[PDB]
Amino acid sequence: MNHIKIEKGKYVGVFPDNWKFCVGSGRIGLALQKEYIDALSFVKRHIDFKYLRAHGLLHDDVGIYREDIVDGKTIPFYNFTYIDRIYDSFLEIGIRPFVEIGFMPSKLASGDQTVFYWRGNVTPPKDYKEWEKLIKNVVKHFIDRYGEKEVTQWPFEIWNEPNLTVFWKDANQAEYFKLYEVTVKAIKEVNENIKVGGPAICGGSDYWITDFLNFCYKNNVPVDFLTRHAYTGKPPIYTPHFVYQDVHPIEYMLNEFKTVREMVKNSPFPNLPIHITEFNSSYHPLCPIHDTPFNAAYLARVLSEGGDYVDSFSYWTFSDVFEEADVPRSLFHGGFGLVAFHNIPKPVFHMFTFFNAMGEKILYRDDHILITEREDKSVALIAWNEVMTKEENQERKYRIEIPVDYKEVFIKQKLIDEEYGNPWRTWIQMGRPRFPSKKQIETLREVATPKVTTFRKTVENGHITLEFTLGKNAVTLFEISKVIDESHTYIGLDDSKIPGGY
Amino acid sequence: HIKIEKGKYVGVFPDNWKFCVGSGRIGLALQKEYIDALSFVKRHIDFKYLRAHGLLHDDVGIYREDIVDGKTIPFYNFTYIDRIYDSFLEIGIRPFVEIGFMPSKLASGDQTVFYWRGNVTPPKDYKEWEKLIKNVVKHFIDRYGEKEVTQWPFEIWNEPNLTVFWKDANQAEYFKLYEVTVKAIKEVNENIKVGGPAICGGSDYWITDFLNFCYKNNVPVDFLTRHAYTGKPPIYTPHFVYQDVHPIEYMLNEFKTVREMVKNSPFPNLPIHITEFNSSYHPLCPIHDTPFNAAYLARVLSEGGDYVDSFSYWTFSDVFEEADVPRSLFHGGFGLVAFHNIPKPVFHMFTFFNAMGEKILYRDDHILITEREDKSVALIAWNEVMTKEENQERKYRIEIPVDYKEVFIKQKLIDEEYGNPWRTWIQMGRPRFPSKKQIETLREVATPKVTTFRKTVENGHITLEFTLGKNAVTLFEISKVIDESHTYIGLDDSKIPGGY
Repeated sequence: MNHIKIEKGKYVGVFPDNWKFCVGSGRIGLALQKEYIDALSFVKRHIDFKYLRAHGLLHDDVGIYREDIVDGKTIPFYNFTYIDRIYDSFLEIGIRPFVEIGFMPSKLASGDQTVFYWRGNVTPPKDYKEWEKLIKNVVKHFIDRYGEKEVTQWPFEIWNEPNLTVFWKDANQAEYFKLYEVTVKAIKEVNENIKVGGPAICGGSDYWITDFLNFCYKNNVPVDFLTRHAYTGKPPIYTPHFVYQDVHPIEYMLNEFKTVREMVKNSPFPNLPIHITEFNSSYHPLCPIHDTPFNAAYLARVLSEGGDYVDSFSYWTFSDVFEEADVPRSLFHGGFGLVAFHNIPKPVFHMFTFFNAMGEKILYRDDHILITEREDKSVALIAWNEVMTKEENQERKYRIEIPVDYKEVFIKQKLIDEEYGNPWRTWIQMGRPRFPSKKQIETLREVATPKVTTFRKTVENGHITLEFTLGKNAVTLFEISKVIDESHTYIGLDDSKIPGGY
Repeated sequence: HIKIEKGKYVGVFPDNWKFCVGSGRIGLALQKEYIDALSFVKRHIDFKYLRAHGLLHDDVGIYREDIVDGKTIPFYNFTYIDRIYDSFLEIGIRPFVEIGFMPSKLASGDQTVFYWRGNVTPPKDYKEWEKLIKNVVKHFIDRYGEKEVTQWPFEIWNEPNLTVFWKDANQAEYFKLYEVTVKAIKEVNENIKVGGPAICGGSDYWITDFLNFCYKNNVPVDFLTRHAYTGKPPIYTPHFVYQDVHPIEYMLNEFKTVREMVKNSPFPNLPIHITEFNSSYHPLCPIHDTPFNAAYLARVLSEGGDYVDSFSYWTFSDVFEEADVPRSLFHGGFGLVAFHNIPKPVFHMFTFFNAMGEKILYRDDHILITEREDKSVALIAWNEVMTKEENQERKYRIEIPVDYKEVFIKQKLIDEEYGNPWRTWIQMGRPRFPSKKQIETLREVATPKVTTFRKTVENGHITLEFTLGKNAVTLFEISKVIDESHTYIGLDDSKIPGGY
């Protein structure tokens, strides 16, 4: 089935690089961890993410805000020891922070409500002039250490998911806007070329956008971009060890992108860049779907088309280095990361690297395949087949007619499915060891690769036809390119003369 | 002042000084900075063991609890500690396992210690704590094997004689905790050497109390542990802790009376492990950054090995959090190494002791001369100076017999002028959060002054004259030359432009 004839030198739209603009992370204090940095370098040797997005810049483990007690007065102290190391580490690797202002330092808090295992305080500041004092010092300290030309390339989003009460006392919307205003004017006081935005809402309360954008237009409050999150997980069941969840079809998320894009088109700021600062299928740090070939195939379409509606959409997260639900208890555990501990890539990691092959000129695209032309001649395509139900329809066949100007064609294929690059399975086979040995870790590394296959096709009537079939939860990548045979420059080349039947 | 000797020895310089080093909480071992530092140290000082608090702290998260139906069953999460002891072994160093503190879920009370809120109470249910220790030990053998883990010493708790580290300082209760813990470990593998009680100075009755308690009934003990500082009662400050200090002879004699106590105790050959030692005992005391502390502490490396099997400098680096997060590059943290792998003077003092052979030619309060198996000579001299109103310079004239005709001398000097990044940091403005180019300047100067000399040898001996400045340490290495110039035919430096 699925027949596709690509017409010689004809294009529909363009493939942008928005898909690699930013990733997500465990809280910024975890960037101190060797494992964190080892994983971040590994990712960055394979995907050129430009920005890194993480909670907890002002948590008390990074220890920025503290108080000194002179006489009877208390005085602010701004400790940059940890944040200097962390942001130094990023820039050395080549990734800037997408800065997320939050949460609230314990000694500025108004209440005792805290989210997560590491108890980030989510009450507003008990003194907004103290709050403004802290933001200002942080911002100019950044300018001093790193230079204005660089910090002006860092975006700042104000808080995280204020539409939820577990992320902002009473989900209070009047208060969030006051928090946003105090913060962004502090920032723009220090340098008004620094780009700010928000309101970083979860899905479900999209009216917050309209209220938020109206609030800014009304009261002359800067906003330079919009943010929101987007998961597809249906109500979960819990477990001391797991959170289990079903997910809407991937269409559901893409629909949200288009929806919020049109929401800002009817804003007073019809060109707000949109940054989807968090996206995944399931939204829990302990839900095993993140480990699965399914999740690669299910998210694949987001990379293929999400850039049509939003300027960025960052996958949460780049690594299982994470702590919102206590220290992971097993190598595979449901964590959000593209990479499990020991720099073991999950299916979804490889799916990301597949999109490195796409040129900008799109030859063809539908719900389950993208076909691009590179600037150099070449054609490259990615196809996916996510199968949600054990019922459903398990396989997907393609024949693709591809016109080529050359007589001799080289084809490379990379494939991941339940059989190839799925170390979760090999792990289950191992006995689901919670704390495996070096030798076990290394066999998992051996199998967490794509299957790579190469073909020579000497082509008929000026066109190649690719025939392949995707099994369940597979993603694949083909690169097609011109061969310049050099076998004639080998005088006396005869493979028949080599023992082995050749 | 004036020293001479001939072919004869006075003692043996053991490698005890390299035995173990202190560290921040093992939780901190996950930090890239920590591992970057431990690698840099271990590139220069072959330390064998590492001692740290916090093995059961909840940052590293070993002890957790799950609720099935109604009950609570334990859960032991090894993710972090596996990563940590993995990196230790990869670096080439093993842990002095210090059992502590108490996991919050197992704790009987509310009292904590440090910025990082380690619980200091006993277990609500000692049978549960027996479960915890044995499971952790078994996992260690499952992961690393018997032959390895049995090379790991186990120390129980830390400074129980103080209330801060063990509520009420209940010596009776601590004895109980020690008993349950020790034969748990031993039930898993009895060849695991265990010990205690890791108290600090000023309560040495605990020693033979503890020591006799273990002779009296059951309880096996394979070594003794104690800490050794010299800080006088301290002034406090929201940024600093300032302490004066007894002379170094204080703790060096504290070592000796502790050896005596065990020479007279039920275990006359009990090994002794000073698991912490420094001058001042606070993480925010600038003394640790100074040339003084290097010269003040040299003598512990010279003689302490004659009384104790080990004495671990608390700590190898400034990666520390007991007094919250350091607020300035130099802040008086304990570490041999400051952030960015910038060596403090004390570090260079440690690397000087690599040069010593085992055969001591001469030794006193302020020098140590040795011969190395290739029959070459080297010495370390120090000059600590506690006061402005003191003798400051300290002078040396040494005559050395040498069999050979041509000699080569290399000297490594550190004092207030050389190898002293603290001082350059003051010149720069005491920058709390230094730029990169400030860090690279600190590294350029945070190295000993190195100077070489060549001399012909007359009447089978040489003479070394040199003056230590205030708070100085220096190293001399004396070596045979085999001149090869005769084999350079046509050689003549005088034909080189440059007045040569």
